[PDB]
This record gives sequence, C-alpha cells and structure tokens, in this order.
Amino acid sequence: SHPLELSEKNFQLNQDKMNFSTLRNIQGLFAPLKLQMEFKAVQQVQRLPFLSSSNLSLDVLRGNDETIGFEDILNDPSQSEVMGEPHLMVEYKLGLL
Amino acid sequence: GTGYDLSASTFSPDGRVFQVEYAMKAVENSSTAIGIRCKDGVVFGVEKLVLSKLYEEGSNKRLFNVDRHVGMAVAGLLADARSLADIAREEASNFRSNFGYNIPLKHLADRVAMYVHAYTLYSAVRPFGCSFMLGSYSVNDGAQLYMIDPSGVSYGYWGCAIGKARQAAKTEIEKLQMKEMTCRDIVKEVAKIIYIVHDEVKDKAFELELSWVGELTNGRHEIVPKDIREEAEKYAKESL
Amino acid sequence: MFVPCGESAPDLAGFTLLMPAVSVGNVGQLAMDLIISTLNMSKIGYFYTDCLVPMVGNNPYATTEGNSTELSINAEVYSLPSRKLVALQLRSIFIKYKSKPFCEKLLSWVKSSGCARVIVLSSSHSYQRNDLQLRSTPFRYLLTPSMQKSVQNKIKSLNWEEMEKSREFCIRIPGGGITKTLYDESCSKEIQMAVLLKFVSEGDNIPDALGLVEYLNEWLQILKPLSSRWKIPSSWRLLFGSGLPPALF
Amino acid sequence: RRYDSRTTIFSPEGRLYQVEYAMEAIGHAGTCLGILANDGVLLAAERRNIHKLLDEVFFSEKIYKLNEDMACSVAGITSDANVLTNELRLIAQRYLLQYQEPIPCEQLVTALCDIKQAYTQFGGKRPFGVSLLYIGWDKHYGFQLYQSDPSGNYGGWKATCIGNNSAAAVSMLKQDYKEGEMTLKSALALAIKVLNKTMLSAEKVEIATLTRENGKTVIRVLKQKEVEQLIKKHEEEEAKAERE
Amino acid sequence: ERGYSFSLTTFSPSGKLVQIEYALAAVAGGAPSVGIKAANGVVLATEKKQKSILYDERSVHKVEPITKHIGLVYSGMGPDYRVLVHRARKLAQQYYLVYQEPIPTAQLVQRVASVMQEYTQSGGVRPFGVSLLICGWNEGRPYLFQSDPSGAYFAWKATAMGKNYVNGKTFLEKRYNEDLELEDAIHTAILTLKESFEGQMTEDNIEVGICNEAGFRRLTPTEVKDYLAAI
Amino acid sequence: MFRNQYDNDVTVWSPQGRIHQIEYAMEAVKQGSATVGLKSKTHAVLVALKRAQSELAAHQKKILHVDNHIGISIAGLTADARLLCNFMRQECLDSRFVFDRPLPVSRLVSLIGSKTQIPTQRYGRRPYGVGLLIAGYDDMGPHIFQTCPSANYFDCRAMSIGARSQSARTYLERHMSEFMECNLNELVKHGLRALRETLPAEQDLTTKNVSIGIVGKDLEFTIYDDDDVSPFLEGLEERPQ
Amino acid sequence: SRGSSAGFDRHITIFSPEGRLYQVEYAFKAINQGGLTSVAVRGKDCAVIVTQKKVPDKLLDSSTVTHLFKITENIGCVMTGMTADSRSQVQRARYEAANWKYKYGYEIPVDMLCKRIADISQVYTQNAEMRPLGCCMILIGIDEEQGPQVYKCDPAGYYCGFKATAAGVKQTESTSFLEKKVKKKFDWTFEQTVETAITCLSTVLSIDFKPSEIEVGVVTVENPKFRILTEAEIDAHLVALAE
Amino acid sequence: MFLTRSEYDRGVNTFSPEGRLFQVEYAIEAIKLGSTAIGIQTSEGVCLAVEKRITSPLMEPSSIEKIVEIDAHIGCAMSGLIADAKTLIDKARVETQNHWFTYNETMTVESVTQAVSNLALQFGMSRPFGVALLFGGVDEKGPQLFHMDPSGTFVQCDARAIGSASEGAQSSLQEVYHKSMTLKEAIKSSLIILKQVMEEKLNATNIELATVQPGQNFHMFTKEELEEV
Amino acid sequence: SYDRAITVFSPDGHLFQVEYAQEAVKKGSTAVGVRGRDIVVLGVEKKSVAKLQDERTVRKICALDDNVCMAFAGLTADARIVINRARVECQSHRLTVEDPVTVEYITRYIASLKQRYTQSNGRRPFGISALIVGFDFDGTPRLYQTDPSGTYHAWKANAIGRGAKSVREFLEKNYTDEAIETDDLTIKLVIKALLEVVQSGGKNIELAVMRRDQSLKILNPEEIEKYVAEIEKEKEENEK
Repeated sequence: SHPLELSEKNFQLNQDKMNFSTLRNIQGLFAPLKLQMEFKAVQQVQRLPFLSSSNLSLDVLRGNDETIGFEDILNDPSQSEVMGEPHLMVEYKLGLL
Repeated sequence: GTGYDLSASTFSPDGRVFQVEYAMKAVENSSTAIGIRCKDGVVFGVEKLVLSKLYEEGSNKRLFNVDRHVGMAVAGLLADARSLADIAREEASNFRSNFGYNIPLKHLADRVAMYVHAYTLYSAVRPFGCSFMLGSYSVNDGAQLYMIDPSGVSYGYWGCAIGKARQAAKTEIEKLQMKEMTCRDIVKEVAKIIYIVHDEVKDKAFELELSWVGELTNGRHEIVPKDIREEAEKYAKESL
Repeated sequence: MFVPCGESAPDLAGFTLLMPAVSVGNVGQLAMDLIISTLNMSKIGYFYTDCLVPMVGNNPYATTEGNSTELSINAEVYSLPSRKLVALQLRSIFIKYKSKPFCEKLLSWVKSSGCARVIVLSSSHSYQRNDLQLRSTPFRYLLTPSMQKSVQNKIKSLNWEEMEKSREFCIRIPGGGITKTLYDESCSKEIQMAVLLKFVSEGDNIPDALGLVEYLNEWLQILKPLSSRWKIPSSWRLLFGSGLPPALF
Repeated sequence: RRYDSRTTIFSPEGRLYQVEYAMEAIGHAGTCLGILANDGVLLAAERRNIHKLLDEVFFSEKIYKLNEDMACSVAGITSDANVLTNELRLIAQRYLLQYQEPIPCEQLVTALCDIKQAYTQFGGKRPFGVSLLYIGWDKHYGFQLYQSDPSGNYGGWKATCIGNNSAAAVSMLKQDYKEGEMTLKSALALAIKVLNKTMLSAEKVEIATLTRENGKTVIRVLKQKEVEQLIKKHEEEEAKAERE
Repeated sequence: ERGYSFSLTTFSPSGKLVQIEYALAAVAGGAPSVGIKAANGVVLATEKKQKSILYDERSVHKVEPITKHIGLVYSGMGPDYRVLVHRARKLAQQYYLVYQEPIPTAQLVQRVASVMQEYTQSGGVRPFGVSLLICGWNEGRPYLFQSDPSGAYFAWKATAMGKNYVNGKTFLEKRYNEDLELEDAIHTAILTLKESFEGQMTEDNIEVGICNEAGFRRLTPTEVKDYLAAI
Repeated sequence: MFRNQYDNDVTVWSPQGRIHQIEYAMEAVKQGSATVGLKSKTHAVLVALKRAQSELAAHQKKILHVDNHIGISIAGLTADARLLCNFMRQECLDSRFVFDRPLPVSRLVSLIGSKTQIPTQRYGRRPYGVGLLIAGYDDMGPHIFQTCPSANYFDCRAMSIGARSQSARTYLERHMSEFMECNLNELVKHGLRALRETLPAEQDLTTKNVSIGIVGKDLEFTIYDDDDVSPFLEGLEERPQ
Repeated sequence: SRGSSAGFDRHITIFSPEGRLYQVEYAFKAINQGGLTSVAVRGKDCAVIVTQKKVPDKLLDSSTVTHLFKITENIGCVMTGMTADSRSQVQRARYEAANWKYKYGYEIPVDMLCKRIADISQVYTQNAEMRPLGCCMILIGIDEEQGPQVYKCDPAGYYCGFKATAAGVKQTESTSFLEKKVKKKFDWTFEQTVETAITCLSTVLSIDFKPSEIEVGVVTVENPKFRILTEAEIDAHLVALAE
Repeated sequence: MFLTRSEYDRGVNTFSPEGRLFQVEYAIEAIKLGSTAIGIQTSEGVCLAVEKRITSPLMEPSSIEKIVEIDAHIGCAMSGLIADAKTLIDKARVETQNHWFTYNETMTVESVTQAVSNLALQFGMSRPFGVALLFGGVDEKGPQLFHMDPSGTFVQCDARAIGSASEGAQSSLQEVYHKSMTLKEAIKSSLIILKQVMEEKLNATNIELATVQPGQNFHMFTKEELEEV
Repeated sequence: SYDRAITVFSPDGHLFQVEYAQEAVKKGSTAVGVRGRDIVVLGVEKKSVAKLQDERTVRKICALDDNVCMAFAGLTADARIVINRARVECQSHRLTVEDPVTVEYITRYIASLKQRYTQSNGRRPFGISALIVGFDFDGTPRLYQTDPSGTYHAWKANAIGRGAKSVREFLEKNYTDEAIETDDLTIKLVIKALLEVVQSGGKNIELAVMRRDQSLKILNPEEIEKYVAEIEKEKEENEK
C-alpha cells in the first residue's frame, strides 16, 4: 500500500534496535541487557487487555513522559469503535489462539 | 541474616545483601591461584589438584588466552568461569573490530566487571560464583594486573591471591619487593609460594601450572617452557 | 505414661520442670540440648506415648567410649536431684489430632508427680511483628494467675516485656505448637507456669538458642551470672549435610 | 484457612471464598431501592456524603445516565464503579454505531457481567466490589429493572434492594407490593415508607424516575420541594392512621 | 489475622482491603495542607519540609501549576507526586490539542483519579501513597477537589489533610463562612496552618498559591511576609 | 537439618557457598546402565550395557549416531538425551551445509557446555540430568570426551559412567598402559573386559545386552548389535574366578 | 517470578500499619557500609567536592581507587556507598546525558540530570522485580545564568539543591558545622571554599590530613570545566591551613 | 539428632536428593487407573486390542472411541485420561497431511512417532500428560509397533500391554508370544489374554479391534466380525 | 495436601482441583434428558421461586441453534459464558459453510473449550456440566453430556446435578422400548423421573420439547399440570 504504512507500524522497534546497537558499541553488553530486563519487568503489570491501560512506569523508563506525537491525539485507543469478547482477547494474548 | 537471604533483591536490616556474600564465599571452595606483577611482565601460578589418572594431561586447565595479548586465571565454579571467558573474548573482538587496535586492559576489566554486577540486582537470576585475574604487557603502558570478584568490583594490583588459602599467600607475597625484580627471578618465588601454601594431609597430589606475559615474549601470553618450570619446581622443593 | 529406666520411679516433690515445644526453628529443643549438655544430667526414664513419630538413635551426649553406645528414643526424662531440676526432651514431631491428648497426659503426670512449677521454652514467627514490635526486644514472657508473688516481683525487677494480647481477650502464638494448649490447660487446672519465647526465622538457629538460654539464665541463675561457657553437645556436627562432591570447584 | 487466598482455588466442597468475601463488601454501602410500576420505574438512594463543608458541583451522586433510554445506580467501591460506568457507556455506543438501533436493556447487563466474571476467572487480579441496579425501556419488553453482583450474576425483578439493611427492605416490599396494580405515585409513597423504616430529611435521599412521553423517554431527578412534599404527606398520613 | 494484610489483591473475610488503609495511613503522617474555596477565588497553603538554612530556596516546590488555570498541592510522598504532576500536564496538553480549548477542572480530576485507581487492582505493584488538592477557575466559578490513594475524588468547600487534620477541619468548620473574600480566605488559611506548626512561622517555611479569574500563580516570599505581618 | 531452606531452586546459594540442586541432578547419571569408552592411536570405541528387561517390550538405543565421524552413548534421563542429540545433529548439519568441512569435536563439546550452563543460573528451569561419552575422529586423531550435568567436560583416555562403574574405572586405570599399541580387536576386547567387571560374579556378556560402536581413520561410525556382536564376543575368555 | 516474601519489612511493595517502606529505609543504611564521608560546598563563583581516600592494602595500586567521576565536560560527581552500584549509576548518568544532547541540541543542566536520575530511581521502589541501589550522588556544575550548583539524590527518589551538604558515616556533624559556618559568613572566595570543606572534614574526623588521604575536585566560573587537583596543590592548600 | 519434614514432590522442575523427579512418576502412576490394552507385532500385520468399560447400561456403546485411526496406514490405542490425547492426535494428523501435500507419499511410522513425541515434551501445558499410546502400521520396512508413556518419549517394541492390569498380561504374553506366528494366531492370543484379564463377559459390545496389515487399508472389526470370534 | 494447585498430581495419580470443580457441579439443580424415536425432552428442577422476580431471566434451558439445545447444572456465570461462545461458534460456522452444525461437532467444541482451562496454574476450570440434545441432518436424535475436565459421552437417558443417582437408577429400571413409543409417553417418563426428587410436581418443574424439523417448544404450566394429572390418574388406577 502506502510506503509509510510499514514505517509507522514498526517505529518503536527500529528505534530500540538502533539505540541498543549504539549502546552496545559504546559501553558494552551489560547496558542493553539491563534496559531489556527493566522493560520486561515493568511491562507486566497492567489491566486485562480488553480494558484501557496507562503504562505510566514504562513511559517513565522509556522517556515518553514529556513528548506528544501523532499517535497520542489521532484515533484515540481508549474510545475504540470495535472490541472483541473478553475471554477471547485474554486467550489471544497468552498465545492459545 | 536468617530471613533476608533468599533473594538478591532483598536488604537486611543493616543494609547487606547476603546472596552476594554467599557467592563470594563459594570461591574459597577451590584451590589457590596467585599472580605477581613485575618490572617487565606478569607471572601467573595455579596449583591444580589431579582427580584421576584417566584424564589427558592439559585437561581442565585454569589458565586461558582471551586474546593474543591477555592472560586469565580463574577460581571457583568452572562453568561460570568459562562463560565469563567467552564474554571477555566477545568484548575484545568487538573493540578490535570497531577501533582497529588492541583493547586496553582497563576498559576490558570495566566491561566485564559491569556484566558481572548486572547479575546481582534481580530475583530471576543468580550471581556468579567465581573470581579471575587479567594480565597484560605493552611497551607503551607496561605491566598491568586486575582482579574481579563476584560482587562486580575490580581493582589494580601489584600482587594478588585468590582461593582457599589466599591469606597465607598474601602474607608470603608481602615480603618480596617485586618492583625491581625480573620475570625469570619471580617464577621461582611463585613456585616456592605455591609449594609452601599447599597442604598435603587433606589434598593428595597437585600439578603446578605456570605462565607469563612480558617483554621476553614480545607481549604475548604463553606457557612457561618445560625446563624452566622443572628448575623452578626443583628450587621450590629443595627450599621446602 | 512415665516408664522408669530401672524398677521404681524416682520421687519428685517440689522439683522444677523444664520442657520445650516443637515450634518454628526448633529453638526450644536446641536450648534444651544446651542445658542438658552443660549441666550434665542423668537419664531416669521415658515418656512413652502414641503422639510423636517414632525415632531411634545412639547417645547424643557421648563423652567416653563406654556411654557412646546407649540407645535413645524420641522422649526422655533427665533429672538433677541435687538442685531439684528435672527436664524433658522431645526429638520428633507430632501426628495429626494428637497434640491435645499429649498435653492432657503430660499435665496429668505433672499434677500427679508433685512438681512445683513448669517453664516452657518456645518461639514464634518473626514476620507477624508490627512497627512497635519491630523496634523492641525479641524476648517475651507469659505467666499464669497462680504463680507465686515472689516470681512476679523478680520478673518486674528484671525489666522484661510481656507478650501482647490479641483482640474476652485471648493470646495467640503463631508458630508455637502446643504452647497455647499447655497454657490454657494449666490455667484451667491451677498449675504455676511460665512461657519464654523468641521471635525467630527458620535457618541456622544456633545463635537463637544461645540468646534464649542466656535469657532464661537471667532469672533461673542455673550457672554463674554474666559479667566459652555453654558446652556444645557432640551431636552438633554435619548440620548442613555430607561433604562436597569433587570435580565441581 | 488454606483455600481462601486466591480466586482460582476451589474448596473441597466446591466453593470460591474470595468471591464471597468480595460480595461481603456490599453490606457496608448505602441503601439503593428500585420499584417497577405500570407507567414508570423508580430509583431511590441514600446519601452518605453528608457534611457541612461539602460542595455540590455535579448532576447527582450514585445515579448515572448510560444512554438515551437507560440509567443505573451503584453500591460498593466508587473507584471501581467509575470504571464500570465508563465501560457501560462505551458498550452502548459501540452497539448503536454497528447496528443503527439502540441496544436492548438485557444485552448491556450481560455484556458488563461478562467483564465482571473475567476478573474472577483469571488469576493475579481482584474482583470488582460493586453491585448495580438498572432501569430502562425498550421496544421488546417495555419497562425493565435488573440487578447485578460482584460474581457476575444478574436477574430481573419487580422490586429489589441492595446495600445496608437490604433484608428488612426486601421483606417490607414483599409485604406491601401489589403486582400489576401500582402507579408512579404509589411507587413513590412506598419507596418513602420503606426508606424511612430502613434508615428522614430531603437532604439524605435522591430519587430519579423514568417515563415515556410522545414516543420519547424522559429521565428526571426530583427536587427538594417535591421530596419534602412526599415526606410531609407520609408523616401526616402516618399520624392520621395512628390517631385511630 | 495477618494473612490478609500483605497482599493487595486479597479481600478480608469481612470484605476489606487493608493495604489501601495503610497507604492512607502513610498519607496521614505527612506535612499539613489546607485548601479554602471563597467567593471569586481559591487558596492553597502547605508547610515546607526543608526547614534549614543550607537548603536552597528555589530548587524544589510543593505548589505546582498544571495549566494557566489549574494548580496542585499534596500530602504524603514527593517522588510519587512528581510523576503524577508530569502525567497531569501531558493529559491537559492532549485535551487542548484535541478540543482547542482549556481542559475543565473536573475532567482532569477524573483522568488523574482513573490513573490512580489502577495500581490497586493488580499484583506486583503498590498504590501511590499521596493525596492531592486541586484548584481551578472555570466559567466564572471556582473549584476545589481532593483525590485519594484509591482513586476516589470529592468536591469540597474547605478541607485539611496531613498531620493534625481533624483539629484543622474542626477549626475550619468553626471559622468558614459562605460570603468570604480571597484576602480573608488567605488569612484564614494561614491561621489554620498556624494551629499545629510547633515552632516560629516565617515566609521561608510555608508556601501559598491562589487562583482567580486571572489564572493560577504562586505567591512570592515578600507577599507572604506582608500577609504574616498583618496577623 | 538446616538445608531445607536452600535446596529447592537452582538460583539460591547456601550459607556454605553451595548449590544443592546441581549436586542432586548429578545423581541422576547413576540411575542408568554402565558404559565404557576408550581409544588407541587410530580408533575410538564405545561399549554399552542394556537392562536385563526382556527385549520383548523395549528396544533401547544407548548408542546414537550424530555425524559421519561422531557418536555418543547415554546414561541418565532420555528426554534430555534426545534434546542434546537433536542440537548436536543440527549443529553438524549447519556446519557442513555452510562450509564443506567437518566440525571439530572440541568445538562441538564447547558449544554443548555453553548451552548446558544456562539453565543452572536462570529461574524456572532445571539442569540436564544426563551424562554422555563422545567418540570422534578428526585431523587431530581420535578423541574421547565426558559430559556432566554441571556443564563440565573432560578430555579422557578412558572413562566409564553409569551405575556401578567404579570397577570398570579401576580396571581401565590398571590396564591403561597398553591401549595405544593395540589394534581394533584387542581394544574391543579390553573394553568388553572392563564392562563385564560391573556385573555380579556369575553372569557373563551375551549377544543380547551389549552394543558396540567404532570410528576410525578410514571407518565411519558404525553400530554393532544383536548378531553382529558375536565375532567380537567369541574371542573373549572366561572369568578369572 | 520467584514470589514475594510475607512480612511488613521483607518486600519493597508492602506498606506497614504506619505507612512506611522498610526496604527503602534499609537501602538507606547501605550508604554507610563503605565507611567514608564526603562534603560539598558552594562558593560565590566556585563549587568544590572533597572526600577521603582509604587504601588499606600495601599490594593495591592506589591510582585505581577513586570516588570522583566526570559525567560531561562541565559536570562532576562524587559517589558514596556501594562501589559497583556507584559505577553503574555513573554509566547510566552518562547515557542519559547523551540522550538529552541528541534529543535537544544542547548540553543537559545539573538539575535536569538529577531529576532524571531520581525519576529512574522512583520506579525501582514501586515494582516487585527490581531493587534500589545503595548509594547517593552529589553533582556540581556552573550554570550560564545562575552560577554554581550543588545537587543531591538518594535511594528513595528524592532530590534537592543545597548551599552545602554532606553524606556518609558522619553526615550529621558535618551538617551542623556547615550550618554554623553558613549562618556566620557568606561570600567566600575560591580559597575560602576549599578551606571550609577541608576544615569540616578534618574537624568531624579528628585527623590531621596528608595530601595522599583526600581527593578534591573543583569547578569555577573562569574555567567551567571539571577539574581534579593534584598532590602538590593539595599539599599547598594543607600548608595554607597549617600556617 | 532430630526428625524434620522435607518435601521434593510438588514441582516438575525439582530434583530429589537421589536424582528423581516425582511429578513424572506420579503422572506415570496415573495410567494404572485406565483400561487394559494389548499390542502384538507380527510379520503379517499388527493387531490392536483395547478394553471398553461401561458404567451404566444406558450409556451408548458407540461413543467410547479408544482406537482412533490416523492416515498413512497408522493405528492407535489409548489408556488413561482420554481428554488429553486430542492435541496429540491433531498434531499427528496435521503433520501427516502436510507430508502428503508436500511430497505425495506416506510418512513413516517412526517419523510420525517422533513428531508427536516432540509435542508431548513441551511441559519442561505445565504438567505431563496422563495418557499412554500404542502405535501400529506397516511400511517398506514392514510392520512396526511403538509405545509412549507420560515421560514424553517413545520406544520400539513387538508385544506390549498397558492398563490397570498390565503386569499379568505382560507375563502371559511373554510366554504365549513366539518369533513366528500367523496374524489370526496373534488375534486369538490377544483375545484370550483379554478374556483372562477382564472381570466380565466378552460379547461383541465390550471390546474394539482394528487389525492392520499391508494387504488392504485400515480395518476396524465390525460387530458381526467381532461376534464371529 | 496435593490440592492447592491445578496442575499437581497426587502420589496415587489424581488431580484434586478438577474433582473439586466436579463437587461444585454436584450441588446444582437436577436436570434430566431423554431421547426417543422422534422427540427429545429436557427437564430441569426449579430450586426456589421468589414472588417479586421475573422468571423469564432465570431459565436453565437455552437454544444454541435451530437443531440443538442445551441444559446445565452448576455455576451460572460460567454457563452463560459457555453458551455465548457456543452460539457465536454456530453462527460463524453457518456463515462460513451453509451446512447445518452437527451436534457432535458443537459438543466437541464445548469440550475442547472446557479442557483448555485445566492446563495452567493461572486460570481456573469451569464448574458446570451440560446436557446437549438435537437432531442431525438426517433426523437422527442425539444426546451428549460434558464434564468440567473435558470428557464427553453419548447416552440414551441421563441425569446431572443434585440427587442424580436416584434419578439414574429409576431411568435404568424404567427405560424400555415400549416406554418411548409415543411423544406423550416420553414426556410422562421425563416428568415421572423428575418427580422422584421434586417436592411438589408441576409447581417448580420446567420442561422443554423438541420435535423433528420444528423449533424448540417450552411447555406451559397448564400442560405440565395436565400431564401430572394424567400421571396421578393412572397411578390411582394402578393402586388397587
């Protein structure tokens, strides 16, 4: 489709890969290891996926707590127009589907 | 510290982490290794207890070559030591690829010490139960010796000893005045200290292991030749 | 039932009975070991019941080559007739629905024999302390109403802390085993009794035993007052297991 | 005990103790009442936030509007009730967007009870300590009244009560409710009588009614003057009855 | 007894959540805060925790602005307060971007309370040990809200929180009047703070902020000195 | 008595500086049957012993095939052996497909050790309860290796692992001075003599409970079983007693 | 993961009946495990940091023992507490400064760096998987519009700005001494600031100092780069006090 | 010298002081609550005999499907928790169908065995399965027989008995079995073993047989064929 | 002491949490199902009746599709979740392929969904049991039962819930080929089986009827009382 679809879909992953590669080259193997441990730990305390979360700790760790982008004001995910059944979404999150 | 010593993310009522202390206590279950820094090189020495006669000579060595110019001696749990040696090799190779010249010993020591420290913060992993020493020589920088313990702390030394009898070894090392000697003069002293520290009643037999890096080898880490090692062993035995 | 080692039961009248409880960390049992080893008491009988898991072994206080081959069972009675002291030791744990019958039988024997008073060494969980208990001493005590006035005067002089009540008021000792049942039955049967416990956590619990025995000595004065003094039994070896396998370190 | 620390444990006789403990949290909340009549539905609540230094800056407390045709009342934990009411509004709007017709009254209750049941089904989470009363109108069954509980159960009623002192109110409603022969005025009088027995001033109650006019649903909240009129009428009729 | 005191996602047999009560206990042991809503304005006051000459007087503040017409104060723990303040500022900016008008006070209070309600229903975290007083001016009408560690908010005319807040609320009940001016409100707030200071009150150990039709602002120490001298 | 708190997980250190779960996993090796490995100047030989259970209900494969010049034998759990065999086969296949050159045995053993060290430091996992004897031939000659549940490996001239393997080890260390000069037949006979020392002193080796695997300079790894073993067993003498 | 431990002082995310965090309070006690104390003083146009240097082993190379670090060209640091934790925080601070420079196009200020570190430290006290570091940071720098700056952050996530501060085993006596001196006099020259810091250390610890036992770093308006003094300069200052 | 409690049998990742995993052993012991099954390997074919237990006469004696048949000339038999075999069957069928769709021949019994054994080993589902399987079929190598237990690994055999009463069945089968026999002889032997193991009668509604041999495809015996014997 | 976790075996090979879920099932209202030559009947006991309740919202019999219907015993919210999932699955299958859904297919789907929730320690099983009846494409009646563990079977007549053993024994005694010849006799058999445990017949008995190529029909209290009166009359005649 549009050339911008794939770029916008996976922006955060590519940013993480670039920063992690630079950090590994400058400091060593321990710094990305610690960063990934912290991200995994804080990304584990949230609401069940059919409700709306806030991700306060993850935003504090990642540095997104004084920045607003186009993904924060356009097509607000809190007021989504489609939502599945609760049990189905929880099962899909765990990989059973 | 009963009641506060099951995780590495727990503090005791006086501000201690006891899992790291137990990991450091695990290093005294192994045999002694010493390292002496000289005027023109660094000499390593390890007493290796022989377990059986069915093993090939040169097996389960405790002196490694993490690069062409760096030597490494280990004590404690062996699998952890091998993993740390692989990590050190990766770091040296990455630095060589990025910058095009040999990594200084200080930067390698820091990069390995921080990796060791990263394992003392979470409850999902376990601290490393091992210690090791790094030695190098270069005409621009001279001799250098470092030591890292399971907590993640590294320092530079003039003479170091790790293992089950490190206190007696340090007492013997502190009466040498090694800042003016030569490597060939200190090989004999290292062998003598290893022989005087060993205990025969509990440990049956051991095989002495020696190596240096210095000016006489153009800054390369190598095993001591057989004749020099034999002469040093004879000198130590007749000194006993 | 108290079955004597010989043919006739000893005469106990006015004796002081010391006994542990099977509680968290085995602190009372370790303290009883320390006391029996240090004072060098002598076995006089057995307490044969149906309430503890059976176990057997050789002499736990061996010193010479002659007394090192004496069989021992899970419950034994030691006496020191010179100073009117008698001590009971339990070396195993309790089967289900068996603690109350054991307490009833033991207190019946205590009443029938003719002892003066009973002192119980116990312990309680250390993770159930509040903020006020977190900044105070870990030693507590209890007393029955029937205890003689001299004991209360001495304890008040010693500046000790009494175990707090819990919300008609009752006492709860989490992790204490049979201590609460013993206290309740002794209160209902008019027997003098004192309880001495400590807040502990499970692990290596030898310093806890040393602290508890010194705490008890502050009142009993069994040996010289504090101003290498307790004998460690020869059985206190290999408390962590066998040796270390080779080709690992 | 050993079977009441998680929501994912069955007791040996097949009971979930955490859910029952959660339902125990509703007996401390204020009283909520609901009555069904031939020409309207009623909702009467008790105000707990009574104090001299409190402000009044909102439409009402413990009574919320979900869409053009429905309203609810809550009892339990306020912070959980807020989440539940927001989710109810979202569900109704989604159904309207997809089907171009207003949602039936029972489907909304079922959809919220599914969410309430998921939080008892899955581990690591805590069940909601909230109970709700619903009133509304739709073209399939007319006026309706439902009730819900923390476990995820619901049912239809003609008169029910939740909150503090619910059993006495239920007994009185059972004694005094006439099926098929009651109007909005009778429902208001009965609600006043039952609340007066179970708990009276106009500052401690709040009443809302639902009705249909010219093919349009009207939702109102009564005023202080009307509440005082009802209270004084009840008082005078009680005095007249007891004088004989 | 203590089995239900450690876990956040565990109900007591009587249907109570105890860790939330303990978080409120953490709040009640903080520094006192006072808020008074008068006609044509609101006033917020608090007691400083840095009572020494070594501390710098312009580094960290307890009274903060969220928008041009919204302010904030707290009692409890400061580190939680900072992250809550940052999130509130971001939410206000998002609302302005979407709707092209300043956010109302009630909507911001609702959003913040929604963020705070989470962390009380999940395992592996703890609730925020802090309460907030929020003031604002909107549509020619002042506002005053309070938010709890559990996520519940109330609308007040005058309130006190922190240490010795029951006696402060009694004092406010005795002294508060409907037809009050902003200057008299500031006087009454300072008098309420003075009831439990336990020391000598100056302009270097209290902080005051006001809100009116011109927006929210924090008073300078010279103005506080002038107000104190008038007592 | 004080070990109960520190011997449930692999991520807990003891106050004495020990990890008891690794030492417990090292005990699972002694639940398997005995196996013996030895080498000469040209060949490396593995011999295995099968359980006395009737062949009717079980066809056990103690000796497995990994590559054209590497073979292993097992003592311990079977699932871990399967996983390790799959990993080794994949490594050898990838190396051959990328570079047309055999994978060195030392490199393979180093990879195995690195792989097995990881589950000893991470929560939610357990060590591998299996030990291996590895025989191979490469540019450096023949090799014998030993693998442990503790992620340790050794370079051996002759080794035996399994249940009641101390007798085999004693025999091997007593007769270890003649292995280099022997040919294939003498080497296999020495291996069989070492293996039969672990049996009660009335049984004897038969063609139903013995497996043999040989590799060499010109001989690929081959497994002899059932009736193929009889030409090796025919020359063996009777018991000394 | 592993699972929390029951008790009112054994897990990070459990409140006590009085609303306290005993694990945070215990992490505050790890700062005294080293046994050393440090002092930071702010002057009219300069800022200094002083700490003591203990080398107990004869066989240890003394040039590799230090507690003074350089974050950027214009920011200095002194760490007190656990050594490995201190070094890890130094590395993290350098990373955060690099991110700020890349994102905004100019060098990070001292207060902003301290606030970022405190924000990161706050997260460790609210999640059950990670633990706080047992160390405290003190930063100095020169601001273009404001001047000298002294900042400090602690394991709880709390930070502040000071005129003079101390940390370590003997923080309270140093705080009292500095409070008396500050209430007495202001407007110190560059010499007087070092004099005051060394006097505070040498009075709180009843020791006469040698040039090899202390470590001094300075920043000044004329030369805004972080600098570490040498033994000759330290001895010159010491004889200046002695006369 | 005191007696204390110690437990090692609550987690699937815990080793006993003598190197034993007790949860796997308990899962294996769970098999002995099932019904007896017999399998015999002969040069002419493979015969699978299974036991069907009926709790009530009102139960329909046709929905108890214990001998499920997979394609590529492969049989099966089961004992234990019947609800646990569905994922294994689905994996086997999907693998076989993919092999057909990609190569256009039959996958070997050993290959399907290994493929289904890979999925049973993923508990290190968070628990081992509670069922045991028996596989049959013929290929270019000839007839083959395999057995699996809840430990997650397979093993080749030629005469195996699984179920609640399996030791006696194995003892009898060891005597009866011979290196050479006819397929009908094997069927008769299986029937007599089932007869002397069962506690009830043996009408055509109690058992279920599916003898597979290289001549034709899968052939589960019908009611008439079963009643013939 | 092996009943605290879902995925833990006991020393003799039992999973106790699933058995406790079965215990939860064993306390619901009794449900009875009988299949005949051209009709299938379902009957459910009504535990109690409140006068101020709308009875339409508490029914225990539902219709999954046009050729299948279901009754349950156990917890009610779990049953509602399962019913909604099955209905959505039937609708999706009918939309994708125009063929009518098979009763065995929907039973297998329900059983698989139930069995999914007994595999992990992070979720709990469904505490319900279901009875499923319907007609296939060729008009063959069917009757199935499902369990909380995930097993299923096929029956001719079965009962679940509280007091199920006596009902099952009565059905075993009285289920003959001459008792299901006609629809009225089948319905009378179902009512008579339910009357063994129900205190007052008709007052608190709910019954549903399904015929071939016809929609589900719920009998009214008038018809139920007429059938009860016929049973009473025949009992009086047979008294003698």
